[PDB]
Amino acid sequence: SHRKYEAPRHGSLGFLPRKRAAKQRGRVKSFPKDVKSKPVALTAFLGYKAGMTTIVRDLDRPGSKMHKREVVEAATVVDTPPMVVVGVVGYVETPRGLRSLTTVWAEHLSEEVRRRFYKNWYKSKKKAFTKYSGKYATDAKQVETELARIKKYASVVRVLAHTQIKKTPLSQKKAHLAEIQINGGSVSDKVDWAKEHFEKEVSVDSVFEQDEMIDVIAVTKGHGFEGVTHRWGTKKLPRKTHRGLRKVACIGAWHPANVNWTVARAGQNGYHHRTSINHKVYRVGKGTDEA
Amino acid sequence: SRLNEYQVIGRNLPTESVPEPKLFRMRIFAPNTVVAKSRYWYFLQKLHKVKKASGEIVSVNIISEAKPTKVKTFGIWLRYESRSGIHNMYKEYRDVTRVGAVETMYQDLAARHRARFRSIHILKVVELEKTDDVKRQYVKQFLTKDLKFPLPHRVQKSKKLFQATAPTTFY
Amino acid sequence: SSFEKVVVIDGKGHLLGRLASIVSKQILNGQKVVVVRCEELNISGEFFRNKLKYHDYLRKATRYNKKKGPFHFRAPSRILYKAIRGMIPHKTARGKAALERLKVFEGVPPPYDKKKRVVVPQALRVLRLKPGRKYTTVGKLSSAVGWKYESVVEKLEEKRKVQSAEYYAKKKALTKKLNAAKASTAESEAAQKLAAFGY
Amino acid sequence: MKYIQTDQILDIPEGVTVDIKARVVKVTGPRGELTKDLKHIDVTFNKINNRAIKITVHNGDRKHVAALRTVKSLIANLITGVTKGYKYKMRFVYAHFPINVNIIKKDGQDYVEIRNFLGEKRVREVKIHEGVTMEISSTQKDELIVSGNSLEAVSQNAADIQQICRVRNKDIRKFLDGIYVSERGTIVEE
Amino acid sequence: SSTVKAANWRFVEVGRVVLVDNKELATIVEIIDQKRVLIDGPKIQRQAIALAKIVLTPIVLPNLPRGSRTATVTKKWAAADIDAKWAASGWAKKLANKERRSQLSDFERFQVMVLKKQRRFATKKALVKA
Amino acid sequence: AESHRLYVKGKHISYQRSKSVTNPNVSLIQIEGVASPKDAKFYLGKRIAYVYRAPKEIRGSKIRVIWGKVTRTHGNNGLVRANFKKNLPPKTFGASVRIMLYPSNI
RNA sequence: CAUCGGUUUGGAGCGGCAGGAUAAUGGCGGAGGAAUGUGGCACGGCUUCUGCUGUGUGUUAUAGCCUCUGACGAUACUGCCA
RNA sequence: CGAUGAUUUUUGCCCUGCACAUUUUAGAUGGAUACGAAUAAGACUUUUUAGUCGCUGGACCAUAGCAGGCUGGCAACGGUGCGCUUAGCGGAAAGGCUUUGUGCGCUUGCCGGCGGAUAGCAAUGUCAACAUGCGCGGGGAUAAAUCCUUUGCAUACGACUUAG
Repeated sequence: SHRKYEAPRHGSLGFLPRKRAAKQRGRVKSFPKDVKSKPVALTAFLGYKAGMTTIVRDLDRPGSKMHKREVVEAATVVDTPPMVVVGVVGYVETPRGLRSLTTVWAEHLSEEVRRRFYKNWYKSKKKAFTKYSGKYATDAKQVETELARIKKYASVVRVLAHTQIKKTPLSQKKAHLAEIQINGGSVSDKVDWAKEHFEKEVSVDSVFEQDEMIDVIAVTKGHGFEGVTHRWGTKKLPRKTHRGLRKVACIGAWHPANVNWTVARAGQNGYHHRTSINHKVYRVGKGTDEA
Repeated sequence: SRLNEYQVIGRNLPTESVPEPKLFRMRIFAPNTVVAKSRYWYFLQKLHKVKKASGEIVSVNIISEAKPTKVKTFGIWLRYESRSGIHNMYKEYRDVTRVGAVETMYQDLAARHRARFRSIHILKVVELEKTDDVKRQYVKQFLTKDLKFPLPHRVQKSKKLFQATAPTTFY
Repeated sequence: SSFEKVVVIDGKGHLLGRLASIVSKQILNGQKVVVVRCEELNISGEFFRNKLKYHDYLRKATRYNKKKGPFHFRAPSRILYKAIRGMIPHKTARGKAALERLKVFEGVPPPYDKKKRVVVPQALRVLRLKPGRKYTTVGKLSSAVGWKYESVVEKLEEKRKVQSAEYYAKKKALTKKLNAAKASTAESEAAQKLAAFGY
Repeated sequence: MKYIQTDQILDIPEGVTVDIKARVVKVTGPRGELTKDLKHIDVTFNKINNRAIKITVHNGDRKHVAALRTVKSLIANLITGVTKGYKYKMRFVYAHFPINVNIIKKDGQDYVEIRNFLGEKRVREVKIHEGVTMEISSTQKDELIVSGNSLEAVSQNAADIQQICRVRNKDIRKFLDGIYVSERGTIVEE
Repeated sequence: SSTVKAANWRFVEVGRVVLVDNKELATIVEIIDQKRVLIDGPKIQRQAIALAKIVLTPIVLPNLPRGSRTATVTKKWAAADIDAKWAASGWAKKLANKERRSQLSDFERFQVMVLKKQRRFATKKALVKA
Repeated sequence: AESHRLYVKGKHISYQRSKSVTNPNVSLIQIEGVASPKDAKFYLGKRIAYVYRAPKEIRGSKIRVIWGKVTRTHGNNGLVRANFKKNLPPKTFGASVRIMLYPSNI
């Protein structure tokens, strides 16, 4: 028999499985499409969500009841110390997708980024990137050979940059290291820009402008194991139900003789990878600004 | 089938009343002489008060083609049974032998009308001597003067499964 | 006919099912087969009809768990592989070993770009289809059903064709001088004797 | 019936040089050159002389034979498009709101812009195919001239202009407004 | 000019020479149907055959009347000397070479190998300087 | 001198079988270069050797042979039926055999 | 491996004989006739008439065909060979 | 599936030149012998008229030597293998394709001399590539992870983010 009355689903099937994110750092699934005409610039940045605050703003929207009127809005603060460029990766387009052909590193890597490659830094000899550091023996011909390979073969050039986490109030000492795609210019232009930026800092003022619309990639707040009532927002059962009421009453018909993937079940809630689009940049503030 | 044209001659069994019964002849297109005599009785009983028991087969002879190596146009008058009723058609065929035009006809009625050998009666097979005697356009187009035509897109059958060179269809 | 170590089939201009059946019988009999240029295969019938057939294929999936269902691969090589696997007892160890003998690719990747590619006349579209019949290219169907790498494959294919054209120009230049040299050594005692033997 | 042979006789005027290779027709005449690909039809061409070409189908059934006179007509259209031209004359039809048609050029591509069709605020843009010339008449009011060599492109542009002005949700027997092809002829009078 | 590329087909007509069984020569004396012809020749029985069983050759027996009988076919075949024209083509030469190769023995194959070695020596010597 | 082969290459194709039941006593052999029953009738009565390797040494050799002979042709495509002293194991479906040139009648 | 005996599957198997319309055809000779009319002839459009070609005429000419037939001579097909 | 960092002061590890021996083979037993495209079309020449080629790979290359030995001469200054060695190209899974000079061989292009027997009238009559192990030689480098305590951006427990 059909449902007596119609009702939409509880939850979206496009966000399955509702599992924990593989990493705490949200990875950029898709980078903006490359436009050769545009100047060479970065497409992403890493910051730290500090907290939320309130602003007051003069609304500019003709035809609205709040035109030329003040509106109180919630704002979010992302602490963004400049990122340090340490590497460059070339990607060759293949009939099976993009394939990383070559990775070139800067001569010197800071301690906070070399800690990224260690699980027990205090017990180690800190041998990471020492032979590679010697690969710069006053001529570094291997480095320019690999960069020539990247120029000749790569179709997508990305930069390896890490946050300066010591400038944040966080107690973590490991830096966060990520690939940020370089858009604009030819592959040679991208490689030259990446090489000239080795061991250098890049500020948000060069990447994001004021009034820009940007997307946020992050892993959401975790809640642990969660019942169907709060995980999916299903209707609570009546008060007089035996064995509890925070359940889904019917988890399927007799046939198919299986539980469908579309039925709400208890499980892990939150700590999911989310991409949220169209967030407006109200301010790009400077650390050197005391106001 | 692989047919032959037979002369079958039969008559009613002689009786004290009728001591010299009339002799009846037919031309039968049958694969062999066993079907030839069987088909002969099948048509006398459609036309005369006689049976295989009350009759007698007098002669069964093959009628060979007079000119097996001359191209002729045969007009065939038929009577076949369809899924709904009984119809008469007249069709024309080009071949060298009289049997071969009948063999083509049986293949043609099977292909175009789903008519089986049991459902077909051949009323008459006639040689069209004059070009004016030909009525069907699908055989007159081969009676035009200085007829020439190529055979485009020749397909060659291979002995090996794999061929190391690119195929071609010239001819 | 001859037991070859590896047979490399240029898949251009071949019909999917007939090539699939021939290749299935080949690999079941212990022959190693590599099919290249699977995006150039052909299927009889118009493009829309085959697209509808593939959409009928896509509609079939396991109801209770879409992850357990049939896996609808969009790549042309995988379409050829599905056709071939349908003609192999793939749930036995013998069929598993037979399918281990098969490779299918889009384009002509290394090292097969410098090897000899053969055709199968029993499955060639130009030799099998009636000249007026409509047909579909597996690459276009794959693009229509979700395959993403058609442009990459065509770019790499034109690069490989440039390389092979240079190779063939060199080979034709070399062969031309050899034919001239053998003509100089013709009408000699060895040449005259060889002709009387059929060589 | 698999007709044994079917023939058509293409006639070439004096100033036109047809040139066919592997079923690719390349017609060159005083007004320029046009090309048509006919690889989807199995026909053979034989040059009777400089002014007559035979188009032949061997052993063709009803549809394959039907595909022959269409080939002849298409090549004849190519011939007459490079020697006499093609011109479609459209008239603007409106009851209350005049249709304002302009020939604009945006982003380096020509467009036909239609405004105030039935008083709608929507602006209609029709892309102009390469080789096709659109013109606002001086001799006639509310008339647009679509000229070119390729009859296919000229007629397709005229059809696009006619189709983009379709009346919706109204009795079209009463609301006869639109842009319709009034005349189909050649650029060169005959 | 027009410069129209025309087909180089072989036509089925009276006098067209054909190969039957890949061994004998014959000529088409009359066209029966689209798929069938009547063939005759000095060394082959006058018969009605399918065009799929025969292969058209680039040789045509000129001025042969339609429906010509065996005597006239033989007379005109001898007059035009079809056999010498056939033997002078590379097709017949390849067929004869294949037959001759098939009629070789092991000793003859060894001799062919030795002679091929000698001719290869001479050819490489000529090639290094040319 | 590069080639020392005195046998014809063959392949073990299958057992004699209907759709559902197999007869291991008869093996079907594909001979290289044979595509017609006329060609395959040359090899009738010739000896067949299946040569394989085994873990244990037998008189210093790790190579063992199963002997057989061609008995009749199979089908229309030049396959032959072979009778071996010990039936060829099913694991050899697709393996190569040796069609020896004796008992000669040339 | 050879030979034997029994069963059996074959060969591009070979030869001999018989029958049929004592095959029908075909080749040869004779008689007659016609057209999808060869040559020729008469009008033509493109060719220094460059398998030129079309339309008419009529009956083997610078091709031939069809029907009837007279004496031969084969083969096909089906049987048999102790 | 890819790229990248570091890879045990242990008698352990990596690379490489040999040599010996082992387990395995979905199954070497001369060579996987490379344009592309069309097919009612291709490729040559004269000319764009026409002629010729294909009508299958029964092809081409390689193939003679105790499973290929030991020796000699002649003719050419070639061919081929191995070894260093020069340069270029190849990123789709490039891991291969050409190339420079040079040394050692062999050369069946031709002519010779010596040797093979007995495995007995057949018995696969044992000759291949991959890998591992072990003895040397030549170089080369000198780590991490987990438990534990801590953390709460996490969390039923594992796991996770941290710090030591």
